[PDB]
Amino acid sequence: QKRNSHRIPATIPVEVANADGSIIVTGVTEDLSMGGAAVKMSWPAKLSGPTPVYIRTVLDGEELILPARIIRAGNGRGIFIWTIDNLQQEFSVIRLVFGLEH
Repeated sequence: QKRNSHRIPATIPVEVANADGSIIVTGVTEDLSMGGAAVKMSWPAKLSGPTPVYIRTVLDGEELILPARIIRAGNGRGIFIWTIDNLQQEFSVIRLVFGLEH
């Protein structure tokens, strides 16, 4: 369909793990959108390509855990797209992006 990004530049601590737990790093966000995230961070491997991860952070006292795919890593920067497989995942993304607009 068609999607507005609701790109919101914001700086918030996040933790990122790949799906098998072999990699775990910390960082801060640069921007968030309905599409994904840009994060200041250093990924310790070369990306084949879109690699499934979990992103964890806190906002307004709430823990938010969002599945995602890292799609690029360029030291100082990790780029992600959200993975949304249900309503709770859809709304965690909404809570994050609009929670930051608020």
